[PDB]
Amino acid sequence: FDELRIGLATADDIRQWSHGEVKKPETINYRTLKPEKDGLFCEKIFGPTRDWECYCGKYKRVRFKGIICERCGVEVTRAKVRRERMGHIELAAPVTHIWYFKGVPSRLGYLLDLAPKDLEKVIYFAAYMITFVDEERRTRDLPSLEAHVSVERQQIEQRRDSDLEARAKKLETDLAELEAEGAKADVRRKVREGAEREMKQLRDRAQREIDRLDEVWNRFKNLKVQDLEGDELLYRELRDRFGTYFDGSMGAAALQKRLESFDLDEEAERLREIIRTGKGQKKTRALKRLKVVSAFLQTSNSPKGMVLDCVPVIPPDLRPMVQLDGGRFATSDLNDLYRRVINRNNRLKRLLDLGAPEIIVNNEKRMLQEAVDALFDNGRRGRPVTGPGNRPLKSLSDMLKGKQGRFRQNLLGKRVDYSARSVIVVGPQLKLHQCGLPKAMALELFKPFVMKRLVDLNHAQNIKSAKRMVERGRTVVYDVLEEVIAEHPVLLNRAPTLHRLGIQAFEPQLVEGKAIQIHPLVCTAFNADFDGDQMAVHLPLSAEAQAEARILMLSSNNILKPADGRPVTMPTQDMVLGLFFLTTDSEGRSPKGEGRAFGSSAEAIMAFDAGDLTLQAKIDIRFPVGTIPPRGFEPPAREEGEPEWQQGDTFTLKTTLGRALFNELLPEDYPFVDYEVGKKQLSEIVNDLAERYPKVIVAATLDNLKAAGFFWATRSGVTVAISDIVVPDAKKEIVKGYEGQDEKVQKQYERGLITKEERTQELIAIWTKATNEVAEAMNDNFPKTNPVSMMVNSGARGNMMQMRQIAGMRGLVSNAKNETIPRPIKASFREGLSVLEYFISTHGARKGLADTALRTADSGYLTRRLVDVSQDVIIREEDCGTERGLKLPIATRDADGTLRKAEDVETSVYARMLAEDVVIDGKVIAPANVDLGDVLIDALVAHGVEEVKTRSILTCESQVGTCAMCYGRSLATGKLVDIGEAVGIIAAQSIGEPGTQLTMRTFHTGGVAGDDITQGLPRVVELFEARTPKGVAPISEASGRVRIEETEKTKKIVVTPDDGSDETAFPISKRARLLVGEGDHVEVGQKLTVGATNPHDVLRILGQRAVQVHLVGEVQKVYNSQGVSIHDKHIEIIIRQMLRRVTIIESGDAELLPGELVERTKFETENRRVVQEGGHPASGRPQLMGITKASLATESWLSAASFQETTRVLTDAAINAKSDSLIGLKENVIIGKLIPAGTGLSRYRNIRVEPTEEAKAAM
DNA sequence: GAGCGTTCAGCGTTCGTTTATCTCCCCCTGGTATAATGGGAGCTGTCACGGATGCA
DNA sequence: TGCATCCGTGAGTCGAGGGTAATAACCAGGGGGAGATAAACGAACGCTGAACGCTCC
Ligand SMILES: [Mg+2]
Ligand SMILES: [Zn+2]
Ligand SMILES: [Zn+2]
Repeated sequence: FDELRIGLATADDIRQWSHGEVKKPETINYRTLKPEKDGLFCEKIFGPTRDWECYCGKYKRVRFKGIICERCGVEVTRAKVRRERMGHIELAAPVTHIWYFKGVPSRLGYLLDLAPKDLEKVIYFAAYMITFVDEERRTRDLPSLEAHVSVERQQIEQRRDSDLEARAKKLETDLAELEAEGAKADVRRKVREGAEREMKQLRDRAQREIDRLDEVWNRFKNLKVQDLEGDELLYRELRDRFGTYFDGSMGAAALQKRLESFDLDEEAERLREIIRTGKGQKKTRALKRLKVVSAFLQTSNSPKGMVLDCVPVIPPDLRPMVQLDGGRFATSDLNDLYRRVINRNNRLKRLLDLGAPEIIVNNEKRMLQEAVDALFDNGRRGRPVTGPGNRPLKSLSDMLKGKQGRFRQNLLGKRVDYSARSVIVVGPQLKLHQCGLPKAMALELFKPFVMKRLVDLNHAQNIKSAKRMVERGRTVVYDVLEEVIAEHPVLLNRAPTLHRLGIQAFEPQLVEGKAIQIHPLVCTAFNADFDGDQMAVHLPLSAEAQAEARILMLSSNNILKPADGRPVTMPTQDMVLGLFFLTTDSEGRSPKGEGRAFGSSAEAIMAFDAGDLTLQAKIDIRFPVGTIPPRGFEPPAREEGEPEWQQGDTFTLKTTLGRALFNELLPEDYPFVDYEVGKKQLSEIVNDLAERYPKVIVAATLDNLKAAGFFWATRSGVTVAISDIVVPDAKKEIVKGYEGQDEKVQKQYERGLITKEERTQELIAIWTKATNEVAEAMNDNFPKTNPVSMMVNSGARGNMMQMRQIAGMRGLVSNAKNETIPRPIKASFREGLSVLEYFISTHGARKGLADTALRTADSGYLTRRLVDVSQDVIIREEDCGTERGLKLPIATRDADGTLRKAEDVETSVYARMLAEDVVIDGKVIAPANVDLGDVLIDALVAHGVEEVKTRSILTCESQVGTCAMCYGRSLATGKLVDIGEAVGIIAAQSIGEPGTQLTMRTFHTGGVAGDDITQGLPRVVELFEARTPKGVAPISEASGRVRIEETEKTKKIVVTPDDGSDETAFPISKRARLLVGEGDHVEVGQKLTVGATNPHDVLRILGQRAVQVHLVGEVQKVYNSQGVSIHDKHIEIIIRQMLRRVTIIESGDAELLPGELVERTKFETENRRVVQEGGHPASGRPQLMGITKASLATESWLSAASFQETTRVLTDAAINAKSDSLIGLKENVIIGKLIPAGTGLSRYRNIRVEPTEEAKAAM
């Protein structure tokens, strides 16, 4: 397995594969149910239906295999061969592949200079083509053919003379005869009028005969090849009057002749000349055409593969005529489609054999061509072959396409054995690395292991007897089962699996019932609540696989989210509420026994048990040896004339008993914490522990926090009641005052002084102010000790506006299609809405449910496309060779006489390693090649340096993937990233995981469309696809004087650049709403108006570094608007992938095509060779292209095919004949090989293990 | 030797065998002699994006 | 050269489950495999005892 070469299969190649030929539409005898002879399913060609049995019944036995029975010709072998062996159909008349024509023009290519409308006419028997002309003959014998037409021309003139003479005589005779009789007044005039009408008809006929004769002669003189000829009658006149000079034909046979006579090298030369000297769209037509035709000359394969002579047939097992229970049958649709082409081909042979006309044979050839088209791609032309009428028939390409196609349903994602499923429940008594596994569930998973142990322990005699024992479920099995599951991990998994913490290994543990017990800390990583949520269970089998589940995927080595290095295994609903009550100051209750001194922390618990002391009360408490005091307590000490070291001996401390209890959970070396804990400070110490302490201590401490948190949440006494939710007393008055304020506007609208649209905007603003005022009144009313406020202030769950609409008024509600009602909701859910208030509220509620389902769909699509472009980024080098970094602002917005750090320093500059040292006083503070952390960043801001240059993923110069140093330290582990990690897949998941969480839109459009640029997930998708924004704001090229022209038709902005350079004229919309002053200076980087900057022009003018800054900054503001935090390295990896290619312009010396994407590294190599060759280098300019476009233009056709396009990529790969080297990730999942990422690397997988000599010496 | 005692023997003597004849329905093909001479028929509304393809 | 049009592609995740319709119709001939009765050999038996030995008077 080294390369998956693909190309065009020629006619001889198809015959070579075949082990026979299908000659009938027969499938199976209706009575015996056995395959027929020389039809579909035939055993002579495909293989024997039963193992080693032939068709006639001779040679049934297994002995004489590998022979051919002389009776029926069946070769005895295994029945499985039917899945491999394939046949072929011979076609009487050639047909043309539906793929290579009838598609996009990058695959058909205009290889013959014919329009698709032209092709439709010729191959479907509606117009002729002149496949060949004897242009030399025509010149040599020209006077003879000229002599024949000239004498032929004479005859019409002689005939015209006589008919006209008779016409002249006829007019003279009838007028004269009538006038002698004189029967009426005007006999001569009426008949002469009739007579001249007859002359006109004869004269008109004379025009038809001469002009038709003229028309047939002039088509001779334009008898160039590939000339379509629409009029069938005219062709017959050409053909009958003269043969042996022009050769004409119809259909796919004509095309085959044209490709035979093609001289493709000369066509390429003339196409190159047009590219060398051409203008307008004429150059582009030659440019696209060059792409297809050049591929044919370089490749050995001939173009004749377009027109197939023999149709291969799928092996019978892949299109099964399976018996169905109940005596019915089940057949695959390929049989029906294969039946039609066999039927129509067979009839064509009959029609050709006897003498038949052209009309009848053409219709059969037309139907044969249509039948083959339906087989390869049903529905690419007209109506599909519906068969039963209820549904389109499946087709060859239909199996290779879409979400349900072979690629995306049976090669990337398969169903698996040794797997299970069940609902999940919460078990608090578990440890972090433990899960409950139901008895019955585990028994069916571990059935092979239980059977092996049952035999060894002699409870079961043999393998079949062991099988029977477990199926019955005898008592002995359960004892054996607990023995075998121990120390054997199982991989839990929830269904959406957005990010890599979706799959986590656990140590199983048997539990009765039928629901998987799970650990409450790990819920948010799975995103699992306990409404009802089935979770799949997989079992790792081999020694390598289960080793991976213990080390890599365990649930205790995954404390930190890889997105931003934030804790994920301390959720907050109950635990955080408990700890908040436990560590809070007095006055939360009656602080009994406060302001006293206690002998030891034990004695305080004694006082608490008696009830004198309370848990939340300030007290003086002593402290045993070894407990570190606060960091600010280290300089001060007790009063003594001697030096003292209070850091690890006795010390009193002003605190509360609860804080003393809480600290005992933390490890002994940890300094004391004396403040109320909340949620933010709680997350901090878990993050602090993960940095400075080993992994085992972090996992153990969380369990202590879980137990203490749950215990005190019970004792905290949070509840809900009708008297707990207290409505603001002031509220009623506040609402009435606004109503009176409102009503004057209503009054002054009745008199017509204000338009309704202006009134709606002014009322919404008035109501919005009202909601804030009643919120403030309510916030003041509530006491800090009540339940509802306590569980929001603590950060447990909920938000302020949610609490507002339970007690205070809900406020304005968004009407359908983003409008506001003028009459907001005045009642609270406690007070109970009215009927009409409830109806209007539904408009927003249902819309939110429908929209949320859509955002999941789009976020899933965004993640999938991101993964393709972001793969092939693997850490494959310890350290890069280079010095180029990126300059980031550590500190900004510094008020006068003080230094203020940057607001987003964590996501931006943390966990990066300095490209070069930093000197401010002439001395290095932070040396180079040191990753930045809390301590180092503090050093730099204290000394006052305002920027830093950190090495980063963009400027990495690694020939394969990215080095470890440029990526900097990872975030899920807090150490330098390991070699072989797949940073690419990690980055894609991190961007896509909070996509569902975004859900942001303009609150109200205001009645204007286009003023507000795309927000949220559409904006993210727009940024990553390189799409020009909906609201586009132009960019200044350089300095100069700018001014505005307010033309009536449309607005306009014209800027006169300084230094005499060429004028530049910018257009704008009529509602431009610009902001720059008139006749004033402009700079290079500013944007002229409000909107969203176009990423392409920022690349064009500013530079590659600037567009990197722009893209990372733009997408981050979407995320930071909500509250999610993604470290900039994750963004940077994807943006690195977009800038990789380069667009070549003026491709004279590089010798490849102009104006197509080419990767940067190949461009550099080709230029280096050409200057070595003496030729001047070809230029290139950087080009940014979307994640979709970047993914498709990859070297590996197999990975590209497994992406969105599965026809175009297959079609052009066949033309280009691209051998797929199998290096990569997606394509190594298709074949079943080991992915080059992590343990699959050459370096990690090839190691060897031997003991030491001292180990052998002992035993 | 008497009288009967075991056991090859080759030889008949038809019965053993498999192997040769010979009589029968599904299955395929061909043929009807007034005159008869261009389909029914099922649709249709997502959404954005882009690039080919037509045409003023 | 620009503007107008249509065509192709993609659009989440795991759960639950099995059947679809309609019009000249016949002798007439005749082939071709699928099931029904006498001839070639050798093996059970068959009396043929005959031809050998095994004990007994
Ligand atoms: Mg749920
Ligand atoms: Zn056979
Ligand atoms: Zn590097």
